[PDB]
Amino acid sequence: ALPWYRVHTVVLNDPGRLISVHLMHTALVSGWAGSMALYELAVFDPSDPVLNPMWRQGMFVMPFMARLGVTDSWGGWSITGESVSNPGLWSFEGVALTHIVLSGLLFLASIWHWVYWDLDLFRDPRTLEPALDLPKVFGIHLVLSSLLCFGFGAFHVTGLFGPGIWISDAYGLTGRIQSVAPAWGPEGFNPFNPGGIASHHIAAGTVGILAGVFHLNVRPPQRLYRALRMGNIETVLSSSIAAVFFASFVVSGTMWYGAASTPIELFGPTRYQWDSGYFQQEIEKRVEESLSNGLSLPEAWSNIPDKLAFYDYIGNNPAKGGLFRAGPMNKGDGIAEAWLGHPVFQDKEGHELIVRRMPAFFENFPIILVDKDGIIRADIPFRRAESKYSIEQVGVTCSFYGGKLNNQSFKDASTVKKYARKAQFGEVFEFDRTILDSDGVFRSSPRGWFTFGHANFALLFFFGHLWHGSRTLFRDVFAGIGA
Amino acid sequence: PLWLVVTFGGIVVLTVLGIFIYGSYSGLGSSL
Amino acid sequence: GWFDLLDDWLKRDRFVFIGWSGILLFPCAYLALGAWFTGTTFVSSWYTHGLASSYLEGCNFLTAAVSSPANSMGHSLLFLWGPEAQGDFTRWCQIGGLWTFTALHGSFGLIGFCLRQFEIARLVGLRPYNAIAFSGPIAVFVSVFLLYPLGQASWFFAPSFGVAAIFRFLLFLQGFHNWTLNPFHMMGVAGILGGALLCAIHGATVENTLFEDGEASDTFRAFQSEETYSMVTANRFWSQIFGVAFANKRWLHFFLLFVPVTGLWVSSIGIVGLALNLRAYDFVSQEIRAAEDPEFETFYTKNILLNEGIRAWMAAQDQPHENFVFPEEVLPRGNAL
Amino acid sequence: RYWVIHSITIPSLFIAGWLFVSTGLAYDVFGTPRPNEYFSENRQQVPLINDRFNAREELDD
Amino acid sequence: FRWLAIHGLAIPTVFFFGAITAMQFIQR
Amino acid sequence: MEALVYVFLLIGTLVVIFFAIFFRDPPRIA
Amino acid sequence: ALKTRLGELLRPLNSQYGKVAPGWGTTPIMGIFMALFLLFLIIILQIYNSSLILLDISWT
Amino acid sequence: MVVQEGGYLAVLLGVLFPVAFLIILYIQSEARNAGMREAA
Amino acid sequence: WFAVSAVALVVVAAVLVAVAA
Amino acid sequence: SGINPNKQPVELNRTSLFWGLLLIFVLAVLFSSYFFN
Amino acid sequence: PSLAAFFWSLIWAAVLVILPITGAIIWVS
Ligand code: CLA
Ligand code: CLA
Ligand code: CLA
Ligand code: CLA
Ligand SMILES: CCCCCCCCCCCCCCCC(=O)OC[C@H](COP(=O)(O)OC[C@@H](O)CO)OC(=O)CCCCCCCCCCCCCCC
Ligand SMILES: CC1=C(/C=C/C(C)=C/C=C/C(C)=C/C=C/C=C(C)/C=C/C=C(C)/C=C/C2=C(C)CCCC2(C)C)C(C)(C)CCC1
Ligand SMILES: CC1=C(/C=C/C(C)=C/C=C/C(C)=C/C=C/C=C(C)/C=C/C=C(C)/C=C/C2=C(C)CCCC2(C)C)C(C)(C)CCC1
Ligand SMILES: [Fe+3]
Repeated sequence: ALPWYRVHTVVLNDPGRLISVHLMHTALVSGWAGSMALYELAVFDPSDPVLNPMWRQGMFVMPFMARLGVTDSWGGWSITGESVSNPGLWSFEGVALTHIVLSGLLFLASIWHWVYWDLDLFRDPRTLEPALDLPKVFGIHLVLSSLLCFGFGAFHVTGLFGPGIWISDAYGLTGRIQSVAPAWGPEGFNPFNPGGIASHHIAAGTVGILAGVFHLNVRPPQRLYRALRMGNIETVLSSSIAAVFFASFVVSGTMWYGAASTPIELFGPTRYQWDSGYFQQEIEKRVEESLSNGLSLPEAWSNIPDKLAFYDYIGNNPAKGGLFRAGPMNKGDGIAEAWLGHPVFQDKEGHELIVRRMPAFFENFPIILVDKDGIIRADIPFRRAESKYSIEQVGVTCSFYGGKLNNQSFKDASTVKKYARKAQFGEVFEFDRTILDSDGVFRSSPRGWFTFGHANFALLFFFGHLWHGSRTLFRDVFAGIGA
Repeated sequence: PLWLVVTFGGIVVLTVLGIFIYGSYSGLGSSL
Repeated sequence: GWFDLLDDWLKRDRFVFIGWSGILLFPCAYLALGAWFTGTTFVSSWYTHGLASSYLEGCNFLTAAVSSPANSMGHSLLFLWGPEAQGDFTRWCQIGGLWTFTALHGSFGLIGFCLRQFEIARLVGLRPYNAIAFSGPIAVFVSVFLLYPLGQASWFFAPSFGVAAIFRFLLFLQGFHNWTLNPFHMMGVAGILGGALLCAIHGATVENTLFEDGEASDTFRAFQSEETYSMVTANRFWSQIFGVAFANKRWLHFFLLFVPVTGLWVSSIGIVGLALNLRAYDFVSQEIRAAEDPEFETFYTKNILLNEGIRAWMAAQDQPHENFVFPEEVLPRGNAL
Repeated sequence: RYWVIHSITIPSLFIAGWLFVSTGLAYDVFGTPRPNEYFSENRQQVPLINDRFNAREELDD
Repeated sequence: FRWLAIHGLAIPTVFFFGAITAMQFIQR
Repeated sequence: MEALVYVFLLIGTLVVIFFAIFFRDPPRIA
Repeated sequence: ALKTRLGELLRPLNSQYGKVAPGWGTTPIMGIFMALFLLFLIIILQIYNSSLILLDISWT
Repeated sequence: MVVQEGGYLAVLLGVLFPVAFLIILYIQSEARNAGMREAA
Repeated sequence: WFAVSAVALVVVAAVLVAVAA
Repeated sequence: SGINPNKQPVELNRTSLFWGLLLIFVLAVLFSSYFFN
Repeated sequence: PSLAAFFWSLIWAAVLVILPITGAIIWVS
């Protein structure tokens, strides 16, 4: 009899029940989509798109609904900050419920195809045996897929007949759903250029369609048919698995490094932005530009939005979490209440001291205040005796510019040391850690979880590909050998 | 003779290795 | 036919089998191995890590290596004709092109070797279990030498091809990731130690349940379809000693295939995790308890302290490009030491 | 019989490697620092490469 | 392929052996 | 009281072992 | 087996089972497209990896 | 000790759902086995 | 509007009922 | 529809039962400590 | 320049992939 693993092989030579089983799987997946959407909607807080956006709240399917147009809720709110009164059918709730209904229909259909398995369509006229013409089937499915691809690229993305794609500025401050014109030049192959998306699908779609035609008319070469065992469906399984883990590695990559299809307002910022001080450099540039305009320093920093300052905080760095630290990021530091403003540190000579920022590698980091030439001017000593850089000895002051603590100065060693630790974490913010009983430890973003899940799934599917390919090519000997 | 060849070759190899070991005590990498 | 003649020639029974797979395998294998020797003998790591790295500089086999590229190179493929070296072989070696060379050629080499296992298996007419079992080691190489640095800042934090360098990678992952605490790694350890256990115990059992098929004390010479050892006696022995014994030879040999291979795969899952700094670093319950209660101590917290030490001190020397400056007053340490 | 050509080539290659090191050609080829070339009179620190696309001009200095 | 492989491994091995010995005598 | 769960799992494993030893189906010679 | 209207309509789409083209058929063309595909993937990889500079691969 | 409550569920559900699975299979397996051994 | 979606569902349903017999 | 010929019985010997129980319970031990955190 | 380096890489690769190919063909007849 069958061992427990091999149970599912009872569907290999039964096209009808294979279809039924696939219907069941599909029903389960769509059902999961709907349910997940409902749960997220049930736990989501739309009251602050700036300091409590979706990626701070652990939303995993929300940014995907947002990415393609669904940004409104029946509750009358939006994740862009706007206020709608009637989103129509395609709100978040609408997407969820439609997915549920779809799940139900696929469920019933699965039942039917399980019951009535012996359809004449699956029989071969010459042998009365179950048979599927996999090449021609591939032709049809490729035509469907390519047509849908072309359609999605030419109408949904371009806005010719669709909502468009989530587009934002280079610093994720003005994100919204917008129509995207296709970029046909080489710049379309820029992973951060939205236009590319459109063009891609269009182009790919078209080529696919052409291929479809070919695969619909020309029979496979006998030598390729023999080599790839095109009479066995498990070869289709092998190839499909290969394609799938390829795609998985790709989306993991684009998610981690960033792309035009993984906006930071939907999935959170990247670790490399903290690595290069992306947002930090931007804020300094804007402030200096404001100084060139005649404005003062606190007037310059006051013009800086809380959002931009929030991006320059290591608590939103996806490479600071833990595998078993469950929940949203708000479960760690809390729910972001205010930007305190930019702390400037100075010694008694007037040197502008900068607190050495914590790298993503370090769970903890010594507090060191360094000048413009990277020279140690202050720190917080482990051993107190024989130390020569303590803030109590060097005499350092901290003055906030912009934010809630604007134009406040601190000269006492206690408060300066305080804001120094906090400063090693980047910009400083206010936090509500009572609502969710935060445990005071950093958690990853949806970006991190996605990248993790899909990278590992890709690896495992590399194995799956090897195994099924093996079973395909070695079908004749997979029960043993002879003499 | 095969055995004489193996012996001579082995002695040669051990001599080169010995030179390397000596090299750990002299010149670069000797802490001197 | 042309292709048929090619196939006939490639699949000829030589002292060293070639095949199509050989077309991929032999060049890349050769270049990877050769690059390792070339690097460990001549090339330095002065402009990447600030370290002497070759025999030419005075390294021995233990301290010599082909080190990772400079952190500033990022995840650059570092082609010899790349925009970084611009054809200059010397500057290429100084940047760390030999590492990417060795890594990529080694990867395609592994692909070629697995394809070799598949090909020989199919030609001879065997089941392709050798290749699968080998999917194991591949997972290790891909996750540790490719995925982990790709998740990090640059190739710089990938393992350097060398003994003491690998040791450094180890202690690094301990101090920074608490890698020993990761359950996937624990499964890996289970896989390896279990594998060695199975190897030893199977070898010993077969060797000590042998049938007397000769008169000499040298039982090796006395060796057919008949089993050379008594499966029943073995079964009896381990049943009375350990409580449980094998009874099915096929299941046995599959089992000692399965254990180590699985070990490798699991640990690979772990390493991907670490590529994203998604660590199994802490137990929040004990950290909170210890934060509120200064009398509460476990071996876990002790190891956390150990990690902190590792990180400081080595942080300054292991990442020179960061220009980390830790005054001797901020370095964590205990009394006296 | 086959020891002749080997007695003419194996020592030749051995000496060739020896010369590859003794002449110091290896240093020039692989850019490996000589025992007196780690620190110059101008630089007292480790000469790390900081520019990815300008590593040539940086290594020249 | 026998010649190509055997020499492919052996020739550089001897080259390198000479080199490393020479290194044994390099003084500071 | 996670200690209860840990004790439960350990007792479970040990029980599984006990029955694996003293309640195995006997090997039978061909 | 059961004959249905949809099944009868879709019947010719599954009737050419096993039908192959003699020899290598269109294999060389397929190989050409495969080589081109490899070239493409390598190109976009190098663009993303900044080994091929044309177009800045930053947030635009 | 402040632990994650969901753990409880996870563990138990995890542990008990395959366990049941196994038991189901085993017993029916044996049933069939018996039948076949009986009519032989 | 709801027109396209409703019409689409009615069309699909019509196909279903038609090929059902 | 007609009786399906692709139906097959499923087997699970006592050794596999014990190996399964052992696998599940041991996995539980490990990850339990990580799930509680 | 990087594109030219890519094309040249394709050139050298083509040369040293024709070398083994043709090598195999000549020993084939
Ligand atoms: C693309 C998807 C896909 C599909 C359709 C199949 C299909 C199949 N696989 Mg397969 N496989 C895949 C991916 C896939 N595999 C991958 C990625 C791997 C690598 C891990 C494998 C490794 C693999 C092995 C090693 C074996 C199969 C076998 C089989 C056959 C029987 C499977 C069965 O009854 O399971 C039975 C499973 C159970 C009774 C329950 C076990 C469930 C485990 C413990 C966890 C499941 C995850 C959870 C329930 C849901 C999460 C889903 C996840 C994808 C997110 C069947 C043809 C078997 C075979 O060849 O039979 C002839 C076999 O021995 N597969
Ligand atoms: C195939 C890829 C693809 C994907 C993923 C999307 C995704 C999306 N599109 Mg889109 N689109 C595509 C291709 C695609 N499109 C193409 C090719 C075109 C060509 C013209 C368009 C044109 C288009 C327009 C014009 C619009 C969208 C919109 C949307 C969004 C809402 C639609 C939705 O969630 O449907 C999910 C649908 C399902 C899961 C199917 C469920 C089926 C059930 C049966 C529905 C019935 C529900 C009913 C109440 C109950 C019936 C009971 C039963 C007994 C009969 C969503 C982000 C809308 C949008 O963004 O608005 C803001 C919008 O206005 N698209
Ligand atoms: C793989 C896809 C995927 C990804 C990337 C995410 C990502 C996320 N989910 Mg989600 N989820 C998914 C699938 C996914 N989900 C599915 C399929 C379900 C249905 C069950 C859910 C149900 C769900 C809920 C109900 C919630 C989330 C939440 C979250 C967020 C935080 C989750 C967290 O802390 O991780 C925790 C992760 C772990 C602890 C990792 C588990 C350990 C690994 C897998 C090893 C296990 C192996 C081991 C052998 C098995 C157990 C042993 C057993 C025998 C005892 C995050 C954005 C939360 C959220 O959005 O906040 C509001 C939340 O409350 N998810
Ligand atoms: C890594 C090891 C590995 C191994 C052992 C196998 C083994 C197998 N694969 Mg396979 N595969 C792999 C990786 C692997 N695959 C990867 C990474 C992919 C991409 C997703 C695929 C995609 C794939 C498909 C689509 C199919 C197989 C199939 C098969 C089976 C038939 C043999 C075959 O076609 O090999 C193929 C192996 C190769 C072509 C080797 C790759 C050599 C490349 C071209 C080198 C070129 C690199 C370039 C010059 C330099 C890049 C530069 C860059 C760094 C910038 C066999 C079981 C077939 C099968 O199972 O059918 C029954 C099948 O249809 N595979
Ligand atoms: C005084 C003497 C004391 C002896 C020491 C006690 C030994 C206890 C051994 C228990 C073995 C249980 C086997 C169950 C599973 C079982 O019953 O398998 C039975 C199985 C019999 O195999 P067969 O050859 O009969 O299988 C044929 C087919 O059924 C295969 O499908 O034995 C093996 O597979 C050999 C491997 C056993 C080695 C397993 C070691 C596991 C060690 C325990 C790890 C967890 C410990 C956790 C502690 C908290
Ligand atoms: C029939 C019908 C209907 C209904 C439908 C429905 C109601 C559906 C639902 C559906 C659903 C509602 C679905 C769901 C799904 C879900 C899923 C698919 C999930 C999964 C998950 C998993 C599998 C995992 C798990 C776990 C965890 C993670 C933890 C613990 C452990 C375990 C493993 C358990 C209507 C009236 C409409 C119409 C038609 C008819
Ligand atoms: C990189 C590169 C390349 C490559 C090159 C090559 C390929 C090289 C090779 C090299 C080689 C190929 C080398 C070799 C070496 C070897 C050695 C170095 C050896 C050593 C040995 C020893 C040390 C011994 C040991 C022992 C044994 C074996 C056992 C017993 C004991 C004793 C100890 C005696 C080319 C140009 C293509 C391109 C560019 C880049
Ligand atoms: Fe054996």
